[PDB]
Amino acid sequence: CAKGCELCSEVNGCLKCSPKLFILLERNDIRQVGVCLPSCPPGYFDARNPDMNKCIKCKIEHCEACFSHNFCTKCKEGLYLHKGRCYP
Ligand SMILES: [Ho]
Ligand SMILES: [Ho]
Repeated sequence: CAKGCELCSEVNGCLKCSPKLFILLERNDIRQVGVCLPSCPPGYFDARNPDMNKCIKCKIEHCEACFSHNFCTKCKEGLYLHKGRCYP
């Protein structure tokens, strides 16, 4: 498929990277394209699993982790997590 890509599509590029790499999915002109990166861009949480690592957009203030796009699942110490956002 490509460097570090274990599963790819002729249309959507990489869909599953090697376990050591992070998949970044970004939509281009009504199409989705996947890239395998050694780490995630700014504002993305580096979600890690035994079989798969993924960059999840996590532009939530005071947030430490997002399981799904822009929805916080763990706030910084001292903050209260409520419906994907963190509160003083
Ligand atoms: Ho803020
Ligand atoms: Ho933390």
